[PDB]
Amino acid sequence: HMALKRINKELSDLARDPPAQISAGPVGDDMFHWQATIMGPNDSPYQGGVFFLTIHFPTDYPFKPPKVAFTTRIYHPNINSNGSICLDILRSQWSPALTISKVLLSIASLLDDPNPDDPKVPEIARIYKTDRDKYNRISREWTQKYAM
Amino acid sequence: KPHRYRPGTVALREIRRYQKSTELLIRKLPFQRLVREIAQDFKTDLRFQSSAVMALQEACEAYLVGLFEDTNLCAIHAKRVTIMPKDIQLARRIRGERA
Amino acid sequence: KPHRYRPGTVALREIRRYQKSTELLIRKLPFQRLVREIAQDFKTDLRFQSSAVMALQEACEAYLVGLFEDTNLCAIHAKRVTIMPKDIQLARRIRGERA
Amino acid sequence: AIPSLSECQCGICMEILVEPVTLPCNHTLCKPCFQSTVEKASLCCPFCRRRVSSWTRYHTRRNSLVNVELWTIIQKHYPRECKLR
Amino acid sequence: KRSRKESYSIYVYKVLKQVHPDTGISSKAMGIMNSFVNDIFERIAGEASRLAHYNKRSTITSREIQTAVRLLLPGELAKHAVSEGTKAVTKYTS
Amino acid sequence: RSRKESYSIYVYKVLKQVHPDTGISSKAMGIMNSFVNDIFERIAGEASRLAHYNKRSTITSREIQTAVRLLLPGELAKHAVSEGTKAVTKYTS
Amino acid sequence: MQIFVKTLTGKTITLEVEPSDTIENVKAKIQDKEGIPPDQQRLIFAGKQLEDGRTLSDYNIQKESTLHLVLRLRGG
Amino acid sequence: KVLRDNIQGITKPAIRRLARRGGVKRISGLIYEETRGVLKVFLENVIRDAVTYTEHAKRKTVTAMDVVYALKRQGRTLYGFGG
Amino acid sequence: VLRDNIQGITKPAIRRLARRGGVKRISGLIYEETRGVLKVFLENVIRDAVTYTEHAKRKTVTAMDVVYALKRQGRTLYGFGG
Amino acid sequence: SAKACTRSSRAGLQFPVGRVHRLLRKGNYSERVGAGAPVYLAAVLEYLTAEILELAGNAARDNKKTRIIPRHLQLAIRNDEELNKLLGRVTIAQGGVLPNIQAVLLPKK
Amino acid sequence: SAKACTRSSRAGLQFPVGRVHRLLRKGNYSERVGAGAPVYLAAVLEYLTAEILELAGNAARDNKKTRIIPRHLQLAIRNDEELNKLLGRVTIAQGGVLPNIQAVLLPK
DNA sequence: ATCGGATGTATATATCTGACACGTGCCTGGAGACTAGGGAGTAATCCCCTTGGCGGTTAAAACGCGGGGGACAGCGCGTACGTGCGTTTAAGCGGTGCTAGAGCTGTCTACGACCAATTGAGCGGCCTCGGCACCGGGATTCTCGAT
DNA sequence: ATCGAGAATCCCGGTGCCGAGGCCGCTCAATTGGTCGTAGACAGCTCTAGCACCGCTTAAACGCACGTACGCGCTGTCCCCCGCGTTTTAACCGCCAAGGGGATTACTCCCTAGTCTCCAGGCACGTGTCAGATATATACATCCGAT
Ligand SMILES: [Zn+2]
Ligand SMILES: [Zn+2]
Repeated sequence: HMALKRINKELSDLARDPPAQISAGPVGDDMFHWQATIMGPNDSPYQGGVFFLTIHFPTDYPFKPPKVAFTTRIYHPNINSNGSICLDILRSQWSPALTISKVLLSIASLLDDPNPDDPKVPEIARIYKTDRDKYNRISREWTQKYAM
Repeated sequence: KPHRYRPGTVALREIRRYQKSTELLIRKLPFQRLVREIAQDFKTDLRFQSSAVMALQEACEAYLVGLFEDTNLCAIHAKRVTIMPKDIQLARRIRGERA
Repeated sequence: KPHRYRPGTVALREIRRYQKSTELLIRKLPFQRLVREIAQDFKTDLRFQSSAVMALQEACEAYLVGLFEDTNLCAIHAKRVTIMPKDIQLARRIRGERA
Repeated sequence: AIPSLSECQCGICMEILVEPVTLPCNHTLCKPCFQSTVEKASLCCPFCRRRVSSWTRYHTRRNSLVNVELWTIIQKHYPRECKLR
Repeated sequence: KRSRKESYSIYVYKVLKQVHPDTGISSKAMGIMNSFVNDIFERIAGEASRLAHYNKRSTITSREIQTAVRLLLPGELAKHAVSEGTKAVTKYTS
Repeated sequence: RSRKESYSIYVYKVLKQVHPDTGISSKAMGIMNSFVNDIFERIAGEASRLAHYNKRSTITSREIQTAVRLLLPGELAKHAVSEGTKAVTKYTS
Repeated sequence: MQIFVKTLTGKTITLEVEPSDTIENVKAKIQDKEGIPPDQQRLIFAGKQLEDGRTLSDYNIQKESTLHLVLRLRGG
Repeated sequence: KVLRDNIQGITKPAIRRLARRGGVKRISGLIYEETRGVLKVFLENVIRDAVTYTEHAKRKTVTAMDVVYALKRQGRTLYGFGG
Repeated sequence: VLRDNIQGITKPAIRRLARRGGVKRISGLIYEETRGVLKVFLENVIRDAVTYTEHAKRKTVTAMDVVYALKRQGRTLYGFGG
Repeated sequence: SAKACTRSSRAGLQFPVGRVHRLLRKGNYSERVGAGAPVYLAAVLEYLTAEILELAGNAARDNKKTRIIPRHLQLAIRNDEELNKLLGRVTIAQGGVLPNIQAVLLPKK
Repeated sequence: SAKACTRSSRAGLQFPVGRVHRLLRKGNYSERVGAGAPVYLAAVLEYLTAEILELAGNAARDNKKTRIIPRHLQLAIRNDEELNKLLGRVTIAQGGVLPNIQAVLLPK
């Protein structure tokens, strides 16, 4: 119903104005399933890394938040091993007016600098906040071992 | 030639008679119909046990009797004998029901 | 030649002033002494926390304010502007405090 | 009072409003979105992000939500969108 | 050091920040909020307990809490509170 | 069928003990049942509250005594406390 | 010697360990070979957890010993 | 099978009898409408809670227990019907 | 031992209470009735407060006891605990 | 006592004690229930019931009847002072009201 | 919702679900407590607190102050009809009364 | 000041019926014996804060006086309500018939209680800086006697 | 109808203080993970009581006509709270000082919940009978016009 039309305007607006360094598209014929690709930001130790995200839209959109999952493995303080994403927008700050482009750019920003207020995993949290070099080269070796 | 009482004697006779008695003072059928109407306003297709209707009638009668006692006291306070709607309003306002 | 306000035109000013403030209106030591007297009448050799005395003052002041509001309402109902004791007992009886 | 067609449309639906209501935050959008949000969303304006439950309680019990002036303008300006909806 | 005493200070402060982003609360009003929350919680829990004991049950299911809210609160607040509670529980389960 | 309990026979016993002549009708018996249940609920609730107030997890006799003092008016409370103390003293030995 | 670690899904991974090896290095090797975070793994052997500062010989792990892998996931 | 305007069933002599039991001697002409309004309000208040009770228990017939419990909640305990 | 402290509730205090309550003119006999009703109310509250204190085998009437007695009487109070 | 008879007989009461104990335990009033509370509660209940029954019987005898109908109970409750205060907010079915008329309404001389 | 996280965030509330659940379980209310009760209770409490606090803040802003004091709470509670009906028997400490003077007493 | 209807209320006697008191079968809840462990009583110790007091200083109470507005009593009126009677209306009582739904019974499946480890949310303690209390000055607006 | 003098109240700006919000360290309870005895959801059956209808009363409701008594308004009288100025008094703030008792911890012990087993107290049901409601016929208390 209305969710189909809303997602149609979403595809039209993202196609006419493609986001920089992030591009999404329909993984299959079913309209709710999506595949997106993101490139590692320049001001990050994620250089040379391309990441794929799968997106599921609930029946009521944007009246309920959508779901996103990491196809690949990325070493981030706010990301689980299996691919979960911990952002206050996805579960606490979701609003119908909010759109799909800015959640992707917010994920990119989080990849640029993580948020240590609500650590998904404490181990990586104090790896990040105890010393910079630790996190830097471990995230490096992670992005060469998996992304490349 | 006909014998008619002074206005205010048979009223006192009624006061004395009714206070001694204890039967219900409202007809059963109209009250039952009113209760059914008020109930069907909220939810449709209700069935009422007889005890429920009797209890509701008892509660309504007791409440009205108490309110009338308080209204009479207010009216006598205002140096009158007749009860008036403003007296009922004042009694309810003091009791805190209307708020 | 001297300037004097008409009777009753400064009472309204007091009403406007006191309904705007929030502080207590009964002096602390007399009320504390009265509370201690009543308590020692009940049971001797007692000690009171200051918060208990403050709570007692707040409750007593609120109760008296409400009672005086209802008394003024009754006095107005009797076509008067002065509150008399009979208003106080009428309001108390209607509220159910003495019956 | 906007003659423009595009600005009139609902910020969420992307078509012409049906029986609109005006929020205290001076935001205008169609009622079904408000019903859906109050049942499921955070009961706050998506942009303003300040609770409006107290205003909704005051306006709802007397059905003050309906706005006649904004009602008349939308069909007198754009009838066919109302008819197709 | 004195013993710990639980209170609803942090949660009420968070809700206040959510409503008004730049307004603080005094200590006395803070205590008044704490007492009000405790009073309403006691009222709802007691009503739910009596209502669940009336039907020869043993568990305080969310149905009992919903009915207790619908009984205690006035006309509009009851409807809004029921809507909020149902939305919260539906979000929680899924 | 199912069994429903009541305080009917005990009230009748008390009536025979006090007035060995007068009988009691059905509706008066129901009224006495309701009164007994209401008083029981009031006293039990007050005792439970007092027990919870001092972080106590049990209801001893003194909680019941304090609840009786709190609830009933003066003379009734004094007589009830005397009767309860007598019953407890006689029962314990 | 060589040991086996059985995951929660029943998968068994072979590990090349020595009694004198350090726990952190072994966990890093497990992370490299599998992707599971080093310290997020919980190793169960005869009902006793494994400490980072302890050695393999302290808990008496012999050859062809089977350990249990536990995942500790928080958040979401 | 709906019902209409049955508040007129509380006749003028009925309200007069209730007032006489109350202990009034003279009754004004406008008392009856006020009494009818007050009675309707009180009945609505009690019936709402009774219907809530009977709806929670997944039933379809209000009983004496529901009305008694509603009255007890409202602050007017009623004896003579169980509970 | 103390006696005759009810006079501490002076006439201006009752006058101020009436002024807050919304009273324009006060008769001369109000004060005695006000003192009587205040004494009755205070006795009623203090009885329950002292009973609560004596039950817990204490000797000081904390504010918690007073607020609890007020809640029992039907005059719930917020601010001092509970 | 002898600890050989029934609990109600042992305590010298007429109201049941075991039933009161079960009601206290299953009534969700406390996690634990002492062994002396039900005796006290039964004693208080019996005393109050005895007083009301005595007053109702006296009222019935003064009316020349051998059965306590609800009217006699209502008269006994209202006429008494403390019992009226205890049950101020209680409505007795078919209880009527106390007879009284304000002095002003009485006929003039 | 996805499991393996704090309960208060799964429902999107700010009041503590776990504390309410413990209070229900050990509060001598019933033998067993369902798993859906504490979430509902916490949501209701949060809604009521937000409703009070919004009006309190509005009154404080209207009174030129930026800190909520009990007088603002009294004003907010008594000015609203529904909340006044709910808190009919409750006295707020140091709140005063609403400004109201009878029409008859006003000068002619 | 009573007198004589005239009405209504209370009192004495037969009567007959349905509700109350009592006996019966029995079964489910109450009672008796044994165990275990946690909740409560009790001893010893800390330091919080509550009672007591003293000096000043000043806001609040006590007192008295002129008087003006309000409480209270008396009188007139005309309109609304009580009282009674003939007439129309539907409550009440009995009897019948239909069935929706309360109430009970048997299965078993999923929701919730208990138990152990563990660690992060929340609580106690400290600190500092800005909002509010307060003071002094001026501008604004009710108020009343005199026109 | 108003002009004007006098007094209370609001606006504004500057100065100072303390408590409210944020930060840091830490102890305990909330979360996860698993297991297990049972609460109640559901389907099926039973039969009670609620709903609907009909007929015949006969008590209660209705509308009308008349009289009268009382609610209300007007007038007057007087007296008692009110507003204001002066004097007496203790409330209140700040300070110091002691020790009573609330609050805490550790130890022990005994009270009660749980379990099993057995048995009689109280409940559903059925039956006999007299307490009281009803009808009929007098004795008396009380009301009302008028002496
Ligand atoms: Zn829309
Ligand atoms: Zn907005």
